[PDB]
Amino acid sequence: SKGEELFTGVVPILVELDGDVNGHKFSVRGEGEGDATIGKLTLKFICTTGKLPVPWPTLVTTLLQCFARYPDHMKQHDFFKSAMPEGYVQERTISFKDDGKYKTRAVVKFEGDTLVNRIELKGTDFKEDGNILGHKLEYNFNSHNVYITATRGTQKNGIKANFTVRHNVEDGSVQLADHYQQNTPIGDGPVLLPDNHYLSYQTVLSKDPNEKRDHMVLLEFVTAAGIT
Repeated sequence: SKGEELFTGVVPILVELDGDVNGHKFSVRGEGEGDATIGKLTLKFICTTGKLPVPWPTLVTTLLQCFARYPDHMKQHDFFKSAMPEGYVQERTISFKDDGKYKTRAVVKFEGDTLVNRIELKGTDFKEDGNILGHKLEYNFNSHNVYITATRGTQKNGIKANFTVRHNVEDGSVQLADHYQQNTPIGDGPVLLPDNHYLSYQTVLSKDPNEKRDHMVLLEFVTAAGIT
């Protein structure tokens, strides 16, 4: 409700990811803006260590839920903003159906006027010619609901989420990626504990027609729902 105030207009965003997949080290950097009042993100990413060793779509979910639009009747259930300035840790296991897993840890917080997402990612046990290390995913995204639940302490008060992403494969098939999420507040200020509900995501991947670097332009539309 107080952190709510930080998102009344357009907010500039920085993103830094450092990764290791099956020993291949790599880095991503991105910037853009978010407008929680209309639930939109825009971001551009570059790979700063050379060739990206995993497909861009596999990173979309790792590379800002505080930018969801929560409808009026649901503002009490927005943990994400109620955790700002000061932020939250966002942890995930992303399991790929017949392939490796990513473990991710992010710090999401304000630094001055900028909202920062800094992430470590460890990827293990991928197949050399799977859909991931073999770069066989299509450059597009599908639509998914992120299911959120509360969780008190006895850590401290945070949330959990779960959901399954569906990656389109070259050959017409689908590559499932199951996500299991934990979010813990950085500070000790009051945060809001939500009833069960979900975030509906819609996502577009494109290119900048004038950019020679291997990159990704990500557009996200996010609205909270699932409570009348």
